[PDB]
Amino acid sequence: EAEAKSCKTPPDPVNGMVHVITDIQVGSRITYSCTTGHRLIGHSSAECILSGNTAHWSTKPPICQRIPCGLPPTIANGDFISTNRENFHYGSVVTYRCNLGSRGRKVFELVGEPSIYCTSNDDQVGIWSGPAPQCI
Repeated sequence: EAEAKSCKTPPDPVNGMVHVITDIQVGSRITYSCTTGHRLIGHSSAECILSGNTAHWSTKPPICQRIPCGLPPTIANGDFISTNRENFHYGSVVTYRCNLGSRGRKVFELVGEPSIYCTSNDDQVGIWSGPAPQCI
């Protein structure tokens, strides 16, 4: 080189990997992304600007907030188990079931998708897969 000044290589932050496409120095542009299943904080798009002393990205180190998911759609009569209990965040899987008096008994049975898990399909909110399970 000779003179251009680089806005410092963007260090892979909270899970979100940076995409150093063109370069990193002045004029150069890249793109950040919190992989799959993660909300990107700040701005993915960035351009290496320069005030005078040192080159810096017009944006700022993008973060990555974990997509929070609430409780899974509880089916009538059907119970709830698995890892999930209260500390719901994302990905957590839950196994459905159905009443049985108190210790197993021919009284309603789970049918279809006996298990689900946290996911995303509308930003935050933390929408699961679907309340398909049903007692019969």
